[PDB]
Amino acid sequence: DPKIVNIGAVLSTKKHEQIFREAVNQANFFHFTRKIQLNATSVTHRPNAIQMALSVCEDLISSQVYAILVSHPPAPTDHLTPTPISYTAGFYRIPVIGLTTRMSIYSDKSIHLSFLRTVPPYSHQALVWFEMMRLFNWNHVILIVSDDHEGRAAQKKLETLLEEKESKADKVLQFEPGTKNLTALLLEAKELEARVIILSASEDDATAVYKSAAMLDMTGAGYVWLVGEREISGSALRYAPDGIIGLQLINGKNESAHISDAVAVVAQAIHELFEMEQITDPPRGCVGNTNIWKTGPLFKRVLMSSKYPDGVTGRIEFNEDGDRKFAQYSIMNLQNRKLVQVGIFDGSYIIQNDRKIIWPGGETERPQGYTRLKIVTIHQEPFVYVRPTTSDGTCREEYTINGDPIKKVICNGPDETIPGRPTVPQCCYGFCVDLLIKLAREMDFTYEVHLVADGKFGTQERVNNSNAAAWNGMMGELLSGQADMIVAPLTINNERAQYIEFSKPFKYQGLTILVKKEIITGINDPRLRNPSDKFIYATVKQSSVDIYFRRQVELSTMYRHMEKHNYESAAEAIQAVRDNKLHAFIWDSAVLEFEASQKCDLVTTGELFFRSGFGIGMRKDSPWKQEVSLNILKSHENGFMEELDKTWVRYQECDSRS
Amino acid sequence: KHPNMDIAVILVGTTEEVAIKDVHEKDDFHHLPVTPRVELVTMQESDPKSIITRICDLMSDKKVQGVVFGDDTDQEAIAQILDFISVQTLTPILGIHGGSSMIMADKEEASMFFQFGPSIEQQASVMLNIMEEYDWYIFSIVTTYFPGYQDFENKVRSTIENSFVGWELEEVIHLDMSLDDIDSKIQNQLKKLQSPVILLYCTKEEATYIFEVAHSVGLTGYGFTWIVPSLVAGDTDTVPDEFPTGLISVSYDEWDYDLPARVRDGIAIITTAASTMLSEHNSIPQSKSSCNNIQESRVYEAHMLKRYLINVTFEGRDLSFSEDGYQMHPKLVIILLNQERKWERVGKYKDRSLKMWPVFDLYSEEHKDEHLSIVTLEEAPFVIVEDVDPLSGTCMRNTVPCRKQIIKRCCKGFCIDILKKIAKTVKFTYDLYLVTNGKHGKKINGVWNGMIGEVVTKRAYMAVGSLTINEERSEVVDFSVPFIETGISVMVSRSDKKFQRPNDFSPAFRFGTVPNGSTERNIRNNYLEMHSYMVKFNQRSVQDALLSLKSGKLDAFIYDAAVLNYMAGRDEGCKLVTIGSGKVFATTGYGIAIQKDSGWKRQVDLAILQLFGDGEMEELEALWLTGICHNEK
Repeated sequence: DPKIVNIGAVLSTKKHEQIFREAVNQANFFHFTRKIQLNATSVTHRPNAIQMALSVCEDLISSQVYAILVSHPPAPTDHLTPTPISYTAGFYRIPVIGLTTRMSIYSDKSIHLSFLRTVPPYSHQALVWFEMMRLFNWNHVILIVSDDHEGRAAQKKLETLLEEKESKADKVLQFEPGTKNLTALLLEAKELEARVIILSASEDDATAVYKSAAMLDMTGAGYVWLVGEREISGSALRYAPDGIIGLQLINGKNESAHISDAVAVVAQAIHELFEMEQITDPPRGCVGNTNIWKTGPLFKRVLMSSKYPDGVTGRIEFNEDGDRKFAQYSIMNLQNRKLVQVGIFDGSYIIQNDRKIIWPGGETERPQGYTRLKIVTIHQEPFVYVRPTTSDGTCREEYTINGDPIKKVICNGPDETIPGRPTVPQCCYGFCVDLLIKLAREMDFTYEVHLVADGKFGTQERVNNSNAAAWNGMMGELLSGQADMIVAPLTINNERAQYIEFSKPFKYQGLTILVKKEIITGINDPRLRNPSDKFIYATVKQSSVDIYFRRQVELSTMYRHMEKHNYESAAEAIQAVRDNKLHAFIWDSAVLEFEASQKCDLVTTGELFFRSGFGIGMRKDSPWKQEVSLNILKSHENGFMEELDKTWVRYQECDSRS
Repeated sequence: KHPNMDIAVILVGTTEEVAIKDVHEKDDFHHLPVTPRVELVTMQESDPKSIITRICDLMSDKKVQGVVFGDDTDQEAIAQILDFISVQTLTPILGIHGGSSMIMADKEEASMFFQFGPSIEQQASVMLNIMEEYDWYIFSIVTTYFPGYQDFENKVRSTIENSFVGWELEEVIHLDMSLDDIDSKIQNQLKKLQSPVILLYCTKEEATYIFEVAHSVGLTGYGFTWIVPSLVAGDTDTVPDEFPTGLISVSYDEWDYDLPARVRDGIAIITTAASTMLSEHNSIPQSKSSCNNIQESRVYEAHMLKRYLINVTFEGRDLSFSEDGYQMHPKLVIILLNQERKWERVGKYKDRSLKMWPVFDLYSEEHKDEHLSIVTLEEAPFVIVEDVDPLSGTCMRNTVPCRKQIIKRCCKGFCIDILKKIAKTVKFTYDLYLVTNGKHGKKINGVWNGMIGEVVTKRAYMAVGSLTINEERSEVVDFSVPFIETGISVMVSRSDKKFQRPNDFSPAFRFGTVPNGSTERNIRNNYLEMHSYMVKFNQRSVQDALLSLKSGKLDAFIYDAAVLNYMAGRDEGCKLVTIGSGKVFATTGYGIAIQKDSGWKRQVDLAILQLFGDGEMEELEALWLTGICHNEK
């Protein structure tokens, strides 16, 4: 026997109702009519919400609909005019499928739990932006949203996309709808370094946004705009800036394609459904039924999982919220103040149409995106060199062993040459300097460098009450802000690490000992373990090695022997061994090995212990370090560092002596 | 001149056809400037169509400016429906009982709707007060996608963060009732949670399913207890026994004030708001009620009414609302499910403060709890089994008892002493026994063996011994930090690839190790040929392996470095020595088993290095580990 299974819908016009019934009949014809048949019922949109809800309970549900389809009316009234149905069907858990509601507020399962759609919401558009952001490599952007479920949802979605990556809130900007003047907020926006912008708002709001934005000339080049379908359309189109990037969903305007496809999916879902048993018909009529329909959630479950990838609208699959997946958008450009398709986006991957890219203002191609750094250093021979600028004249044309001219920069630092100690203008050239300028070409930043007043890099010290003062030295300048970033040969350790962010290591090295070759078993040397007043072992007080000695309990006994006869600076420490004043010297290899090459009268011995790395200091709060490490790694992969160590480590004359 | 307002009220249910009509409205507090004009209507069972039609029908030309709704029903949905009408009409509506009183999604700000149920936030607060009263510190939350989630999760988060006490939130679960489950996905999650005190949040109907599932899971029993908001209990008149007994929940009391008194409160609120709005603007609140046409003009002006209506007071009683439309602090009662079907009150709670009746046990070391049995195996010097003096009948001196299922054996040695000091420091007591199957853990095909098995079977909490460390065992069980320097090593009389092939050397060479060892497994992992060759040279026991080395017929022996070094020091003649400096590859140390991420864990670790921290280990090394050989040094 046949069984007539009703379906119901609310559509714009009677012609579309006929289209609906036609699609339904196509579903009946093409699937078993012996077992089951599908029947179609529909109604035009009503002027208020109430006439329509009454229509659902009376005109539709009296027909025992297994599901309802809904479309946006010819003249949109307020927004989300298909709000009532999702509630009304929802009471009985009758699944609802919207054709034209791109509105985001339906994505929350909590409020609308029966709601599914053949179109993705405006929030899901962010999928494009992330992919867009992905291609062009701008990690830094700005987001401008209206304040409502729509804008906040868009923000949540994009941020969630970013969450997989290091979370990126470069900046976020919230404004409230209906506000004609937005100027102040954009004034706040300009201060943010990131030069790329993305916005979501209503057409009327967007007019005000572009109107305010043009006043501050943010529509200019070096700035990028990414936007929603609504923004490019309407009055907003009229006031829209040139070179903007824009989105349009495919078949968004058409109900009918979505009709044929939605009904096709419904049919597949039902035919898949009746394969299951313990089914119940939906409640007959609104009247007399206070109870939900147990099947409805199941119908939703199959319908969300219902495949049928081939469809008039494109691929069909449904996300958790019941929102559509893998929808296709067509990117749009404002060229010559007119809409053009620069490319089209389908699936998870963007597609580039043959048309030339446009950016705002004049660009043949211009993907541009994203002011001072005070840098501090210490006098360490291998990675930094100090000579004063000759008179007023600046720096020597002196050349590396590989024929290249040596680069150099000006640095203000402590001078012991005068009896009093003036902060003296000086010329400094180094491995770290070449690295810094390498970054400076890579990075938007500009650099001015002055050496720290204290010869020490840094160590915690001074007064007892509370915690008083701060670690003396360049590090202290970093927290103080005297220098915002520290470029030097700094070992990286946890005690320091809590206070500040650390760049990924440019170099990898460990402590070791220098002793003259010409006639120390381990990091643990019985000879160290058997200290002698006769056999000295020397270090610098306040050198990080000393922090290793103080902080570590296990060797804490051994520290004191080292503490005796300490030297103030690196040159004096090497000299003592050279002068033979001190039989042994202990320091990290990166500074030491270069010297080992430099003399060969002296040698390094044993295995690098306290294995560590050297990195560039920044405050945790500063995001530039995120790029720095990102840059450091990029410098490692190409072998830039290897060639720089190859340049600055001479290796010329020395060997294993024995 | 005479300002008579127009008002309507409805009752549903009441368990009567001929539900008590117009019991109230009788003039009270007539002094209020506007006098109420009332039309009362009742309808038997709730529907979206029936309610919408009727309320609009009463609207007609009638022009009512306010509505109060009341129900016998347990239904969650009703409130939202009437709220929707309010959004459409801008005509105030509130409700005094049942579903309308039951919580709902956050109300649209423009919309006007009020409920005499408590705020979600307030309810969560009361749930917290209840847990604090019984001092149940540790709890989890099971929730559903129904509205108010995350307003609830947030409210709990806010309420919890502020308090000093070290309470624990264990898990939060969000499950969609939609996409109803074949998977029993709710069963699959719910099964996970181990916490004693559970807060549940959902629709009245959902609680039933979650509870049947909990009954399958075993969550309703024995020491676990559940606590519930207003919605699940609803009316409290009808209670499927699918709900477990001892279920704890808050609700408004019928006894304190009957439904007509509550309706009187509603009418009083509407007419008081009318009187105050009058006093402010001297303006009639009355407006055209008809929904079908566009909302009447100057009704848009109505917003201020809401602004006035939020807090209202009469009869020395405060009706003050919250931005959401729930009343700020209605009186509330703590209720429990008495045995059988009874809902019997336990507590009263009002305003800031709560009071509860029962003293104790409603419905052993303070610092720490339970007991730990330990398994070991005998190896010299570290763990030595000795036979106790039969005349004495029990163990002597340092020896601690250990039992082996096959008889009491007496264990003493390095593991016994280290364990003893550790037990003294962390202050716990423990049972020690000997392993039967496979000694130190061994893998045949898919399955583990040995002490590790008893650690996995939870027949042992911690395993102690000469056990070496490896990636696999560290993966399955947390290990203590190494107390001693040890590893693989060689012992012979007196990477070169001489080990790699015997065949390269024309005379046959020989080396072997004990099977089922971490050494043999490591060997098989890294070096196959060595394993496949050495299987012939494998020996029964370390004493026997020693027999193969000592009497000839074997050249080299390979074994744990600590044992080989102690044996280097201790030999009947100094006929045996270590390899090179005895500097061992696969540098490792003896660890100790634990179950998993949950364990006393770090507390153990500290204890261990305190042992070296006082220098005891050097003494213990000289006593137990030090051998006489290596005498020429």
